[PDB]
Amino acid sequence: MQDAFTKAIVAADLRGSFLSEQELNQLTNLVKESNKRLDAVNAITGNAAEIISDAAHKLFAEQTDLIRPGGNAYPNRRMAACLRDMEIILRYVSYALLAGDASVLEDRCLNGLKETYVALGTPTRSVARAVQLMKETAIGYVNSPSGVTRGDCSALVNEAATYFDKAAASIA
Amino acid sequence: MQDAFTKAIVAADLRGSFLSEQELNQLTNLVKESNKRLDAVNAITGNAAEIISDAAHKLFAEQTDLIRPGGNAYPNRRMAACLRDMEIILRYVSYALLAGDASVLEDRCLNGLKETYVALGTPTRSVARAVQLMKETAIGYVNSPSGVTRGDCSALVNEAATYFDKAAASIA
Amino acid sequence: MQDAFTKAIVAADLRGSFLSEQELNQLTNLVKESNKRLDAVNAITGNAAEIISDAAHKLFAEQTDLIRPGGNAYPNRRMAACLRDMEIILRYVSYALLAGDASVLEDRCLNGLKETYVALGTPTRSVARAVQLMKETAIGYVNSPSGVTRGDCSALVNEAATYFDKAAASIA
Amino acid sequence: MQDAFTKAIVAADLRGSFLSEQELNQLTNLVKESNKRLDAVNAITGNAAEIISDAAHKLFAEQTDLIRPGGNAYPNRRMAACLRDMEIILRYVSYALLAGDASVLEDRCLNGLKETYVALGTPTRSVARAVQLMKETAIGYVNSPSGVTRGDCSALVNEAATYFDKAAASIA
Amino acid sequence: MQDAFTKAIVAADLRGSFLSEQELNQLTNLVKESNKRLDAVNAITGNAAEIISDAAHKLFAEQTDLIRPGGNAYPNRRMAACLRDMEIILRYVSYALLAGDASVLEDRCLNGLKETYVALGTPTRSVARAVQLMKETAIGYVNSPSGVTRGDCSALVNEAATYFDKAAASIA
Amino acid sequence: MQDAFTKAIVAADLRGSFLSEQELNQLTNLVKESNKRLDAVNAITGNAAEIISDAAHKLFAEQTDLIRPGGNAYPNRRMAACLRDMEIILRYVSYALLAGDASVLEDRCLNGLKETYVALGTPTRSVARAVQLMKETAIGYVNSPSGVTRGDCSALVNEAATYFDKAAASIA
Amino acid sequence: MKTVITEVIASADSQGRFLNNTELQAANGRFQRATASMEAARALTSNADSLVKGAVQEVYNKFPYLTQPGQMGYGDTNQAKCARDISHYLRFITYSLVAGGTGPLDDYIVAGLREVNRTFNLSPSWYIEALKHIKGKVGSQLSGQPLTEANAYIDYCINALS
Amino acid sequence: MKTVITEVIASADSQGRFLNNTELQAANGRFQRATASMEAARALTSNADSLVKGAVQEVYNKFPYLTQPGQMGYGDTNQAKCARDISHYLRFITYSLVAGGTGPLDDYIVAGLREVNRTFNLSPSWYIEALKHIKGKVGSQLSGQPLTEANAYIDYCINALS
Amino acid sequence: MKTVITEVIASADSQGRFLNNTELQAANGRFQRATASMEAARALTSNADSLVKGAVQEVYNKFPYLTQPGQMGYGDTNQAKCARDISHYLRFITYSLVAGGTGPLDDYIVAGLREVNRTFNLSPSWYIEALKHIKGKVGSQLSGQPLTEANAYIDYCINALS
Amino acid sequence: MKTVITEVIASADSQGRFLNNTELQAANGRFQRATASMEAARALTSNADSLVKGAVQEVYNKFPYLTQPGQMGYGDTNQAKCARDISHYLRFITYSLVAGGTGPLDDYIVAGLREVNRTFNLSPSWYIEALKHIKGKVGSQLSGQPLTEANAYIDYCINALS
Amino acid sequence: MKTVITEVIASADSQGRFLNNTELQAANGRFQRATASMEAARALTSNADSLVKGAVQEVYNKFPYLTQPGQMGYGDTNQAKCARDISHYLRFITYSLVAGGTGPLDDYIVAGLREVNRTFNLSPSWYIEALKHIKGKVGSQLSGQPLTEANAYIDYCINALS
Amino acid sequence: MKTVITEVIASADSQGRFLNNTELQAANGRFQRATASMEAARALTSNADSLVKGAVQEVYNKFPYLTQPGQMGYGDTNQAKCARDISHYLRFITYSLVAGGTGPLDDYIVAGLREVNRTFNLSPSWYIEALKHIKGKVGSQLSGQPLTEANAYIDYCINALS
Ligand SMILES: *[C@@H](C)[C@H]1/C(=C/c2[nH]c(/C=C3N=C(/C=C4\NC(=O)C(CC)=C4C)C(C)=C\3CCC(=O)O)c(CCC(=O)O)c2C)NC(=O)[C@@H]1C
Repeated sequence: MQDAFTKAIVAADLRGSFLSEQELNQLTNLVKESNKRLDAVNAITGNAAEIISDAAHKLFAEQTDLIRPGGNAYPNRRMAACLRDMEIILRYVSYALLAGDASVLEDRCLNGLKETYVALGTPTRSVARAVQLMKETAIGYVNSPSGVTRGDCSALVNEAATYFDKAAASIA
Repeated sequence: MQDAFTKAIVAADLRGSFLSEQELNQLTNLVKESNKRLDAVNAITGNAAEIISDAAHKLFAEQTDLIRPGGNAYPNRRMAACLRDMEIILRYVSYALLAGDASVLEDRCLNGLKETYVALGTPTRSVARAVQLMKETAIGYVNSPSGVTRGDCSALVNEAATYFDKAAASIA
Repeated sequence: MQDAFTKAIVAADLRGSFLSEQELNQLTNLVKESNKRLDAVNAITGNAAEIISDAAHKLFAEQTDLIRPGGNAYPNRRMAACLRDMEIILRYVSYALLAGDASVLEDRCLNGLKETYVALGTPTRSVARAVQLMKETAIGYVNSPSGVTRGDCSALVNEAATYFDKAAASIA
Repeated sequence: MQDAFTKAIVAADLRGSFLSEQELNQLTNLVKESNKRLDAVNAITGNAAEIISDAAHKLFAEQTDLIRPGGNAYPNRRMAACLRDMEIILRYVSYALLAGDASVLEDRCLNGLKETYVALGTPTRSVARAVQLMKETAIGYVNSPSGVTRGDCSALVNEAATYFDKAAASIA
Repeated sequence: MQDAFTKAIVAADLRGSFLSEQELNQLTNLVKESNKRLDAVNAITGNAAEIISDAAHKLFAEQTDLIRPGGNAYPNRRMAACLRDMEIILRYVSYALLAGDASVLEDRCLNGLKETYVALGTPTRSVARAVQLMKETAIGYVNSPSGVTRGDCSALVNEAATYFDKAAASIA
Repeated sequence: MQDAFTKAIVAADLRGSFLSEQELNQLTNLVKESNKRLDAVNAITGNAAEIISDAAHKLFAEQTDLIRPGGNAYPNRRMAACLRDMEIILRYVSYALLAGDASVLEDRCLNGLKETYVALGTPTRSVARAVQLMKETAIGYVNSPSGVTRGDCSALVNEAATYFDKAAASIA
Repeated sequence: MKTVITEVIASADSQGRFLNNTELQAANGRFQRATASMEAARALTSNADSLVKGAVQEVYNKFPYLTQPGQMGYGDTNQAKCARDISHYLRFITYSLVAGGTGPLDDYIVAGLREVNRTFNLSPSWYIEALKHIKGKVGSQLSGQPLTEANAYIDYCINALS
Repeated sequence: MKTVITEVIASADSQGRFLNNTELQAANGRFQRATASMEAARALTSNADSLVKGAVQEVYNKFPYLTQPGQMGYGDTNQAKCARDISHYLRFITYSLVAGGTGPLDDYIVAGLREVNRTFNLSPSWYIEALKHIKGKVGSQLSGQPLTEANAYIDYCINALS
Repeated sequence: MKTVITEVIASADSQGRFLNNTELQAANGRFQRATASMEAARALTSNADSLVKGAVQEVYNKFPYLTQPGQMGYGDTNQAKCARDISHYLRFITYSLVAGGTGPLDDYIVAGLREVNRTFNLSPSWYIEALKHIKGKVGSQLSGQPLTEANAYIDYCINALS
Repeated sequence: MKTVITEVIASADSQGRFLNNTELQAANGRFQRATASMEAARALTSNADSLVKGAVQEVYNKFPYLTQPGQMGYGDTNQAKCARDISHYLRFITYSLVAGGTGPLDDYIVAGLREVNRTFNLSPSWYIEALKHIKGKVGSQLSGQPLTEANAYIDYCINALS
Repeated sequence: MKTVITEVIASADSQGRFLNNTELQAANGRFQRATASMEAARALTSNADSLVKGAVQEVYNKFPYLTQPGQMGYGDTNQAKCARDISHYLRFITYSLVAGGTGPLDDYIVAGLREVNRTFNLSPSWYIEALKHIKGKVGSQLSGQPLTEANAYIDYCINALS
Repeated sequence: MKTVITEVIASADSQGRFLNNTELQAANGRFQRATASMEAARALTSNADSLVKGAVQEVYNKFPYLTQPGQMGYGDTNQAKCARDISHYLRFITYSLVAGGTGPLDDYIVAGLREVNRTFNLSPSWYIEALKHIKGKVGSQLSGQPLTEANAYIDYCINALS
């Protein structure tokens, strides 16, 4: 598994170099912004059940076929598997957000997942939609916490979105 | 694993329906005929060793190439593997006959078996012939039991044949 | 696993025959030459570390790309994996030389190995070169023992070369 | 594992004998009473959660020290382990009731259990009390099913009690 | 595992010494007598089934209690376990005889065996008697070989006896 | 595993209480002194190989019987096992020093260790002496860092000594 | 899916074994019970609409706060999903009856039950009450072994929810 | 020991599970079959002496060389062990009948059978013939489902010896 | 019990390894956070009585039917157990704050939670509501990083109950 | 296939190890024994026809009932398979001799032996008797270590059949 | 690659768990230490040429025989590989400083270290001495917590070589 | 301890098997080699004092810096331990010769070799040079297969140190 710092080191080593001032400057900024990053990761962890639940309720209000006989979120066993998947993906997204790097999400979650769903007959576009709904609710929590110092987290919100959007694009 | 009743339930669920009259009546006939079905399964179990032995004798008389050096039922190790396969297939066919459904035979025996034989260099049509030879002897026992009430078992005999014939066609 | 005697038996059995005069006479000459064969195996075993190390030094002096960042024998972990591979191949070659048959080398070492290297991004021709280099140093030791009775080992040297060349051609 | 029939066979074999009339008559009477036995087992299975939950409520009302800090049914983890044990004992008692023999309860549950509890510091008499409280609720259900043919089940009730009482005496 | 040579080395090392001329002379004796030792081991291996069966027939003729209901060589399962034990002991005794040392017999067979038999209710003196009968029949084969060069094997026969007698005394 | 904070919580819970002023004060003090604690743990980690080696050299200069044939640190295999043990004990001591609690040392290292040594014939008082020599060298490094802020670490040194002294007393 | 027949086959298969008289006697018990079971299934199927309707209404009598605005028994959607869910349970009870085992209920309702109910805030207590009500009604529609069969599968569900 | 009842309990236990309607229907099949089984056991028990005598003599009719000097059917002891063995088989057949499964035969005859027979040079041949003879005789003693029961366990033995 | 310190030790120990700078920096994070955490624990400890009392009342406010006869908020014993349980949650939140990890909550509340609540018919919704109400009140007692600490452990519980 | 050489290679390989003096001394034992072994093989090969013919006829001398109508030594096909089988045994004995181990016999005769013989009703006693007759005859054709080698492999078979 | 952040993620992931306050406090320790670590990396990077130069020459001062003909410090190539190797160590120390863990050193130097050095006849003593000289020099370039950071990773290497 | 004999027994034992002709031929190779091996052991035993002295002195000739103050060949204790260690190697070579395998060397020198040498700062190069010198000297005392035996075990050590 890599993080943002480790990613830079791997690239500097392929050049046979000590890290450049440019690379060090990017890592210095990440350290500077790291408290906001910890709040952002905290927003997802502290509201994980709610994020999955808000997203699930919206998905099945939109795609009522999934909760009918013949649908892939029916019967209870399929619904449970579905909710478990939403939890897994949200977990790996939040790990990537602490790390500042998508490699844990790609290596331990997304790699080969579309193929697994296609073999199972799970509609991959509906899984992607679930991820998109979780992104929206998760980003709402990152933006609307209890008693955090007010400031600009737009960059971290944009970054969190990329991890969700990478999951969705990899699955769909 | 499915049986005849379980197969019908799965189909009725995909329609979102309670079982139909028509489905219930096929299942009612199976219950009505179930004592004959138990005798038929009992005919195979009670004569299993002789079914394998008679079939094996006949196969090696018809294909003497298999029991010469270079043949796939030579040496003793390959003959033992061959006889073991005959027992395995007969065992799964008889399970299918109690269940009234071929799924146990298909799932736990036939799935991927031709490919296994091809990779080994086992002549798949000779395995199929063995299965047919076992069918003939097995059906003979179903039709020739000891002090069973006389009646018509032609439908059960046809069904038994289908299980053996599926095995043979799947392997050949 | 096969050896030279076992290989002959397998072939005579496929003919349904006792071993022929011709087969027996080449086995008789292997027995006659067996002390030299033992000295030749002993030359490799007694000088194994040295054989690996001289070949490794020469490889990395010819191909300095491999020991630079970005090269497949960098960092320490890759160099250690490389040296381990040289030891493995030399071990299986020497087993084949005791056996008088390449089957142990093919079955337990070479089978699927090129594919493994291609998946890893290991340069297969550099591995082949390493094997070539080990052959040269290993043959030097077979030809230069201490206090062994003098005689002609050209046939055994040619045979050792075939096992090394086998490995190199299988990998490259 | 033994059942009532198997227990008689083992004893007759130690005598070198076919089963006696006396042994056969007690087995005949078990067969005669077997529908009532099936109803009695069904009474426990159909009400298992409530038998445990009724017994548990009463235990912790009689022994409030268990649910205080320092007590063996505190914290949640110990309460969960306690409830699981009640479940396990009830499950093996009901197996023994279908079998007509306590050997499954003794072999797979009671054997070495007091020693386990003593090592853990679990108050064995409180476990025994939990078993007695489950006996009472369980026997209540055996005596008051919905729409069963009315008759005398006093012998089966006494037999069920022996299995519960055997568990309690083994543990206390 | 130790052999006779290894046993001497261990003892010389505890003294911090090269092997003495006494110890070396003792090992030279064993090398000199080794062809006889190989014939002796070969006598047991080549007649193993018959040593076990002759011993078994005699044991159960003498101790007819063991083959009655209630006896420890009844039913078939216990007789099979009994015969298997005779084979295991004879196998370890013959290992010891190749080794010239009882340590393999002691370490991999005899260690804790009496305690195992006592826990099982197997009559340890009857096992010891089985070992005595196997000794007698085994020694008969060592003394009555087909076409072996005639000479004196009394020392090796006495040694073989000690390994059998070691087993019997350890078990009884 | 427990640490100093966790130990207090366990005790407060057995009273059914929130932590007291007194307990909170101890824990506040540990927080205050934690940078010194980190330096003290860092002194052992950064000099671990030297601590083991300085102690080992002294032990074998004092007890030359251990490095003679018949001694428990002879041959190379026993010496290696001995050195490994020293490293294991030093590793668990340092873990206890970060934790501020001896439970990790007691649970994962010391529990049952004297008994192990007695079974092996390892002289337990010589192991204890090794631990005492490691304590002396380890404490020397805690007191002899490079460029650390000057101050009083006598309390931490005394605590580190207790962990080493627990190990020694448990083993001897 | 678990039935007597799949269960005895699994048993013989786990031991590499032909079915013998042990398993065939067991299978006969399944077949002999089918008549009573099918009579139960028929009665529950034909009275399904009124059994569901009365069950849903009994949930609202037992937990009246549910039908107030903002609560989970409020509105045509919440109430339509209730009738659907109760019909699910009844349908899987009839399937189990006909199948000679709990397999249909195990595979389609019991597996995942708590995780699903926890996520969607569905109280098991609602369903237990609906099932107790159905049990009361079935008690007047069946008697003898058909009743014993129906009750077994209704109780099975109540237990799975407890 | 394998019976329908121990088998269904083993099934429920392997899944950490209370017995349900699946296993109770199975058990009913055991109990319903008991009458036929016990009628078979009674007929085999009461004619045991003549069934054994005739079976032993049929072995010698089929394999006449056995009763010659030096052969394994020669002498009082060889012949007494034959009658004893054939009596064991019949005894364990009656036990299996009464027990509702093959367990008694499995545990007391089948487990170790080939290992034992190989060591003592006992031909399965002889026992197969003894059992076929017994089967012939039982065919005039029993009919209907008692016969079907007896035949199942006799054929079980013949198969175990093949 | 899980704290940053037991975690990093477990980590090193799983690899047979001395603690290095990787684990020591982590441990420094625990120690640096302790001041904020202990300030949060202090405030929750000193307001415990009124936090518990108001939380219990808010449960009855939100689910009024509970305080009717026959219901699980009715009577001195039911209500005493409520106040006890909510005190437990608050106590284990203070322990986790002081401990530098979730371990006290994990080991004493979260392990076994659903099983226990299912058997005794305790709705997680009651506890979620109690905890939300405590969270509202704590928001006026604390600010900054002490608040962030308190909130984290309160939210942890709410999630474990969801 | 098991020979001294494959065995010592398997040994070194199981330990991830180069062959050392331990294994090379072993290998020398194989090579030193080859001359005696090949002399045995040569004598068994050249007398093969008469060794097989006499062995088959000794089976019929020992078990005369076999050559009666209906029996397994009756007819050209039964008798041709006998000669073929006995030729197999002798062929695999010569192979083992030349190979420096039991591997040819293990792999081609011993693996599967009892399963096969049980299914085709082949008595091990026939083959034991054939092999004892061959042993008697070989005893006049060889002496010394060639005899010891031949006897070892003949006895190996007799044991495998017991 | 091991850093505080990959470590705490691995920890949560091994338990199937969201990151909680336990891991986040740890991660804060990493982030709070970065400033001191990056100041250390900065000083080692800018003095790298003279640190490597002096370290190589100290190896030759401590082991003078190395620069004699036929020895491993003799000739342009041996000496260039020395400077390169020492530069690697310093490079990976700066990486580990910046990375918040030993991972770069573990993955690129420590894994395979002894096997590589054994094969190419590289004495750990040379490298230990080079690192001790670098440590001496760094002691005048840094102070306080930057120094403590630098020393930790230098000592880590010395220990990995011991 | 590994010898040809323990290794063939281990082989048979791993397969639950009696020793057969495969293993007995191997064992014969051990016994046939004993004469040469014992001749080697005796020459190395009787020359042990001068072989050790010359070997120690050659280490000092090859690495002269060792005998300077502060170095690991300086002083009577350092030099006494050298002579002791080299005598250990020679003693275990003679044991291996007599034992018919590498077992004595494997168990007493090779297991733990690198870990011990690393901790006490013992260069394998010193011991390799000592063993090469002994090999030169043995070459004038022994010839033929005794020489081949001695050289095998001396080379075995040199390799274990590489
Ligand atoms: C007592 C055991 C019987 C007996 C033995 C005896 N044997 C020999 C001689 C030899 N035996 C062998 C046998 C082997 N060599 C091997 O490599 C193997 C494994 C494949 C075996 C089994 C050999 C080669 C000899 C030497 C040559 C020969 O054929 O004689 C003797 C003679 C004395 C000696 O030690 O060499 C004796 C006495 N003698 C008896 O009478 C006992 C019944």
